[PDB]
Amino acid sequence: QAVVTQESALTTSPGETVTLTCRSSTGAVTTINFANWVQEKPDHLFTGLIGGINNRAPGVPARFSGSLIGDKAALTITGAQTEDEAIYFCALWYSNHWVFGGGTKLTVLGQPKSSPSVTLFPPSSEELETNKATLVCTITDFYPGVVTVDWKVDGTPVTQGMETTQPSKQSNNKYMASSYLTLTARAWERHSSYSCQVTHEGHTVEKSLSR
Amino acid sequence: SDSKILAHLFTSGYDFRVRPPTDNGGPVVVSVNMLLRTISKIDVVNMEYSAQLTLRESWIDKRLSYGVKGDGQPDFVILTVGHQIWM
Amino acid sequence: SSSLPSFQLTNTSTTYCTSVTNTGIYSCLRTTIQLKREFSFYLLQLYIPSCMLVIVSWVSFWFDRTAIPARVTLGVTTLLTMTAQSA
Amino acid sequence: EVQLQQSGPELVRPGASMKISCKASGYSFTGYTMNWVKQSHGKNLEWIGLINPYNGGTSYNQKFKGKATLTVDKSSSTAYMELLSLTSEDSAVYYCARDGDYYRYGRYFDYWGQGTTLTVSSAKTTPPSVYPLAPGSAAQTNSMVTLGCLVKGYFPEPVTVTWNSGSLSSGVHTFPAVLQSDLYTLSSSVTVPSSTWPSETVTCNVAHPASSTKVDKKIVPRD
Ligand SMILES: *[C@@H]1O[C@H](CO)[C@@H](O)[C@H](O)[C@H]1NC(C)=O
Repeated sequence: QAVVTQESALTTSPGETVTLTCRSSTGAVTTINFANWVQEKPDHLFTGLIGGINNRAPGVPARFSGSLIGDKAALTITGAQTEDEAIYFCALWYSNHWVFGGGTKLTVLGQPKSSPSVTLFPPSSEELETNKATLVCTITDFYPGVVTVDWKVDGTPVTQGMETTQPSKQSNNKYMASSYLTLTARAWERHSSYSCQVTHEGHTVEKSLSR
Repeated sequence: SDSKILAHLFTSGYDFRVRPPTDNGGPVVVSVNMLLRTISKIDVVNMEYSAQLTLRESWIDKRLSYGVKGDGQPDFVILTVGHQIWM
Repeated sequence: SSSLPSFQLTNTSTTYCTSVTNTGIYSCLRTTIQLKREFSFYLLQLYIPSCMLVIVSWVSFWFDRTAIPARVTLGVTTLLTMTAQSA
Repeated sequence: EVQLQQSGPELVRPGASMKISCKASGYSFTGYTMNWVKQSHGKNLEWIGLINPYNGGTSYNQKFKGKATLTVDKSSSTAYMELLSLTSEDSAVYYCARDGDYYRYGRYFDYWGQGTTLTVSSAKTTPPSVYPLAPGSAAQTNSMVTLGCLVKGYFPEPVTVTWNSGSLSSGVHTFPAVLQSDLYTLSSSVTVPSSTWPSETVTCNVAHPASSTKVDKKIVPRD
């Protein structure tokens, strides 16, 4: 009936100012939409930030401030901190119900950025023997935790059979993820080559293998 | 001039019993201003007080729109008796 | 419950009060509120000081007869104060 | 401080119905309205309904009319949400979010609960099938080499994966589990020096408490 759109993910440095937007599909976000901003820490933690008309949740830092820049809602962090790195959801009120957005994955860099260490694993002969063969693509040590993983079979992009986990935080505040490819036994034997493409920031790493 | 306009509004099928149209099916937004003239007869026994005030409400009814800004017609028209609008 | 200055609402009840009249039998509902009065004031404003006043009137008995300024003062003073309480 | 402790996670089969609690503490319970938000994997955060502890009045999302039922016990300071006719779609984590204004609807989220994970699957308990995976031949691994295990087709969660019975606990990567057609599948990888492989044995230990399974698998070098 109506969809709320946010940015996929945004990156900022400690001390600087970042602005998260919240666009409505029905038109301009007016004041009767009661723009709400919710922060999601890892391990399914949630907290309110800015709500309704000019209300603020108890304990919300002064650096957080809401507004209506342009024709959409805005969440501005003036003087970002390391602990401000989380997922930020915006919710809009259509009188009958609330509608959340896709959520923005805000990254505040506490360390220099890191390229992903990607490795590709062929389906084991023990698993290849019966049922379904599975390609595994482990992604490690990338920061920010935003990666786009594409698959290629015989040079052609695979629209079906691929699945990838959500980037989980590592011990050194980096991120890791895994991608799986579901195929039938006879399918794997036929094709010449397989490939796992991982997109981090603006670069692209490629891992491939045959037979 | 004004009487010439008010008639034109209510010649079309208009219903003051019907909520004004919205661009996206949303609610009617009423902007409210308040003017307090007097506060008197504060009662502590009956837990009440008398207050006289001027209420100002404002909303948009596109059904009542009779013009564009760049016309020879007056920005606003005072509503005369005998014509009901949704309130 | 705090809205009432004189009383404190203790209980509310919903009952039926259907009665038979000369014109017929009419169904009836009855909401009932029970009001208790604030006792703490009258206690600390009237009962307590007057009880002490009666006690003070007794200590004139323990005074000697020759102490006219002692017994006469207490007697008249205690009585005059009690009058103010009543008013 | 205030807290919104909800009930623990539950696992039920399609057709049934259960009720999630949300015990409040640290504030006047009757003063703040409670929201209920559904966080699924396939779909975004979906607001369900709100309920006013004072009036008992409720307002539901049209999407969840009849699917959810909000009640409230003022005595124990607890909010309840009953979900009826549970299906595979209703499998998600449910949060209770407090409104921020005192005895009035301010339309803004204050505090949230820890969340309640509700899994509604028509699956029987399945022991994990463990398949190894050996590195590729064409690469330059001057420093170290990466190997791992693949746990496939287990139900329900969780499963614990260790390496060399705990001897190798530094270097492990246990990735999140995915739902591949009613069954769960995850993979754990450990990065060890190329000098220590395959000279020294590296086995994969996988435990599944829900089926009392503890199978091992040694990694074997690939041609
Ligand atoms: C209402 O409460 C009062 C005491 O405050 C009591 O006398 C009365 O019986 C109560 N009514 C009922 C039906 O419980």
